[PDB]
Amino acid sequence: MITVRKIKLTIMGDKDTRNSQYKWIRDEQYNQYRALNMGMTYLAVNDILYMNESGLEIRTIKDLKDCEKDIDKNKKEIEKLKISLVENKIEDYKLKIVELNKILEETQKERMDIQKEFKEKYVDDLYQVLDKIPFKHLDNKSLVTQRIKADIKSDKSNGLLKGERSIRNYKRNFPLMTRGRDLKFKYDDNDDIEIKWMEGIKFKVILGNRIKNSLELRHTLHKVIEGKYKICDSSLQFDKNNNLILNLTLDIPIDIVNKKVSGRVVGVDLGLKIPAYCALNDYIKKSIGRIDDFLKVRTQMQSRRRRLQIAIQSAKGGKGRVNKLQALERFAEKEKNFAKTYNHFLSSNIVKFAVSNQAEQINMELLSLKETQNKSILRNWSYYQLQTMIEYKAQREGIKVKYIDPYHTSQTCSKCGNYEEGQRESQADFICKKCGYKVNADYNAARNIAMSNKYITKKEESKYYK
Amino acid sequence: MITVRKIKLTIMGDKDTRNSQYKWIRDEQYNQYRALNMGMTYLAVNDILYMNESGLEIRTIKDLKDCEKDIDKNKKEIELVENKIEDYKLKIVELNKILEETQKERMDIQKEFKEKYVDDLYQVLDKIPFKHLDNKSLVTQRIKADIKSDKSNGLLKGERSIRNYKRNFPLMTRGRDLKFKYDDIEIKWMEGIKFKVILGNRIKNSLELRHTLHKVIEGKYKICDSSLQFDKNNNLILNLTLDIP
DNA sequence: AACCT
DNA sequence: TTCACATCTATTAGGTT
RNA sequence: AGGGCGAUUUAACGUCCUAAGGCUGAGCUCGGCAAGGGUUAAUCUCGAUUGUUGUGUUACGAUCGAGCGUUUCACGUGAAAUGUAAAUAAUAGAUGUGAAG
Repeated sequence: MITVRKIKLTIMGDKDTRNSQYKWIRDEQYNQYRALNMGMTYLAVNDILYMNESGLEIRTIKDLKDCEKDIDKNKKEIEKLKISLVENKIEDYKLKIVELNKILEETQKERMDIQKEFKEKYVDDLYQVLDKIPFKHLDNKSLVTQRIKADIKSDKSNGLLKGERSIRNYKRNFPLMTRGRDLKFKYDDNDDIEIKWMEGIKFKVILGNRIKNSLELRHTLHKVIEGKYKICDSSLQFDKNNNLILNLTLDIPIDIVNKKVSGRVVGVDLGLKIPAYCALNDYIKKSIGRIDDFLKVRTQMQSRRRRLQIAIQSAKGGKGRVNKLQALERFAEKEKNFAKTYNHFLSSNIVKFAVSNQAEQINMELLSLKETQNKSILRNWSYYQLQTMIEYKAQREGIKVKYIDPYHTSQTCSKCGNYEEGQRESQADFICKKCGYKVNADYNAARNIAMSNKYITKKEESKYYK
Repeated sequence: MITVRKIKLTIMGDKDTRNSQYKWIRDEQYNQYRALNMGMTYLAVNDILYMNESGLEIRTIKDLKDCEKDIDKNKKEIELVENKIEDYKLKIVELNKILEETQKERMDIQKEFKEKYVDDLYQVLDKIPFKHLDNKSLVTQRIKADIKSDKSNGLLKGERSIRNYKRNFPLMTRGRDLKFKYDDIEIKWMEGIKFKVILGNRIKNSLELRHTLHKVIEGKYKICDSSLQFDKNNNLILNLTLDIP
């Protein structure tokens, strides 16, 4: 359904007009930074006070009623009638009501109506209270209050009150927000793409210098202009190089139809020679990765990372914050984006293979286990990223994703199914001890995973578990 | 400089006695968690109600600024006429009544703060079913010190939300509550509890532990406030804090 | 461009 | 004391002066 | 040797700047200084038809040809598209582990 496209932007005007708009943007990020924290504080205090105030008294009333029913039922049991356990529960419930009566006495003192004064004075009018921070554009209050009201409800549903998790602590990097119908696309005389944005200067879309290599963005922007691709709430954020980037969020309606063979499923595995090999279920295969690229680029990446680590630890402070922060941010972004790109590569190839031969369902070895992390090339990898992208692209094309247990996957024949030790006697090939089946190890593993139908969902529900 | 030493403890006695001791400790830690939440919330309301603004006061000061700018620009543009004269007379009397309303609402907020300060915030007599008396004294000292630092770090201006307190928090214990001596080393504690240190050999550590415990039993170093908590494995870890002057 | 919800 | 990564939640405003 | 810069992310190629893996400021404290070139191009050789800004500025490309290297399909050969190659869902918090004084 929803999707996000990243676009680089620029300001129209003189040299000094850039300074004003850049300061405007920075200040409108800072204001939102402050507003989110204030709203969180107010709502947390209110909802703690509600349960910490009279809710305690009604809880005590319910507790006392249930306890009196319990001793009443206990008394009934005693009558029917061991007696020792009966007297024990009696003395227990006794001291219970005792302390409970102290609680009820202390909660009925009625010294103040704190809940109502706070509810009327701040929380019911949080919109106007937020105006203490000078929002240059005053309508952003609605976005902040909507986000805060939804976030507190979700966090409360997660278990905020019981003491499991802490209160959110939004950081200064939080991007600016824009409304949905607050971005208007219009063609320019020079055939650029211009966006009208309130309270200041409009925006041009940097869309290449030569139109040969950027036709995909042009199609999306056109579909937006004619309104086929609905626009939703977006954001604005600076990179480390002060380039304005707009996380244009699109709500694409998905209505394409792809007929699929009923019951045809695929399977994936992470071999030591193929980063992700795959096959069908019902002479079809498609290797995806190549060792001679991944293992040769990641090696130098981590090597130079360790080199700079040695350099910074050797230096007295590494000249401090400047170089430390520069190296930290540079490597962090570089490695995270490299991993993101390669996960896109693998997932996209898998889904493209699935859709080319009209697959209907996908099965693959369950991730995140203690196994399936070892005996794999991606020995330290963001497995959850690929896990997410495969489900994304599968649901985008009407494909379901299910996981199966990985036991006996490496050393089980996919033709007869016998389980014996050493059946993978050759690393580069597989020979069956019973039916004499001669296929490669990767293909046998993929066929095995495709054939299986024991779907599991949680780690604890496995044949082997610790 | 103060330092923290992590120790693992065990308690002896009958099995039922062990169950009673552990239930008591768990319930006391639950009570301390609840007390921290109560105190932090009440003191946060106290600090919000005084320094920060209110709901309708801003709703009125915005109208006041609007009227002031309206009058200013009308005066600027003016330099048949009776309509404008009556208009700015109406505006000025509206400004006067708006100022009166703002003053009375600010007085309302200030008197609410004065009334709440001693009635419900000077000392919290609100009761959690504590099974000990001194635990209230430790709780208040911990909330009061925390907000002072947290507010100075920008909590008042909106640069950080309030500090929530989680269950996993250690059970605070007074320094005088626990006493330790050798009979192995036993941890004499309040409520008639005498814990026993494991002292058993470990691959990573638990060899210098004997040395430091022998050093501290000699009376060389004084014991400061410490903490007691459970772990992912039930071991009653004592986050002992030993301070060296 | 703001307020209300 | 202060920085990194892996798993896992929910989200992406409408109507009206 | 690192980094900008080529619509964004990776790796290589192209061109520029440097011990910014620096220096300089003000009152133990806080800030500033870099990057296509110029009409044959900023990422295949060349051919034809064409432009655009006007000068060291926010205002250098389009269309047919060939050659040149790629991917896929049938029986090394033939067909298509490609123009460095592979991608294009992105934020925010919470909880879990590591490293460095």
